[PDB]
Amino acid sequence: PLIVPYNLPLPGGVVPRMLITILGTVKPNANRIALDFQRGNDVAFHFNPRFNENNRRVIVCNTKLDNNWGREERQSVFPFESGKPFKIQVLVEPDHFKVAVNDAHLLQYNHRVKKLNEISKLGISGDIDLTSASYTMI
Ligand SMILES: CO[C@@H]1[C@@H](n2cc(-c3cc(F)c(F)c(F)c3)nn2)[C@@H](O)[C@@H](CO)O[C@H]1C(=O)N(c1cc(Cl)cc(Cl)c1)[C@H]1CCCC[C@@H]1O
Repeated sequence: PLIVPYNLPLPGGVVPRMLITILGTVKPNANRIALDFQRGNDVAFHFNPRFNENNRRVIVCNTKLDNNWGREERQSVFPFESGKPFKIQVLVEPDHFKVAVNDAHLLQYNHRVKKLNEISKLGISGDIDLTSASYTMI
């Protein structure tokens, strides 16, 4: 177990077939979670569960380039619950990031940042108890 916020290095960046697993528990009164796949100051992929945006639960995904957020991709399917243990898996594929939560497919996010081998850090933040963050190649 680790204290959030936490940076996981991705040395040499990411590559297709790399599977990143984040295990934790959502805090009881959670408002937000974020994963930030970083290329320097750019965020190639921001994955952001919001537990109370205008009293709805939503997943927001985006990219930050030159310190500016781009066009959001939103999903209403919301597999997290306050207080419960979760597993987020991010599978890097040639054209997208694929996300599964608790072994169920959630979403795809097309690569906007093309330099996968420069996406060299994963920041983990928000209302969680972080158990582990690791990766392997499938
Ligand atoms: C709060 O800002 C968020 C960003 N955001 C979150 C976090 C964060 C930090 C943590 F430490 C953490 F633990 C955590 F879980 C999340 N950091 N940064 C991204 O989450 C971004 C992702 O697009 O959104 C921002 C956003 O809230 N807006 C927005 C604003 C602009 Cl300037 C530009 C666009 Cl494009 C959006 C909203 C505007 C009003 C209509 C809705 C819109 O969604």
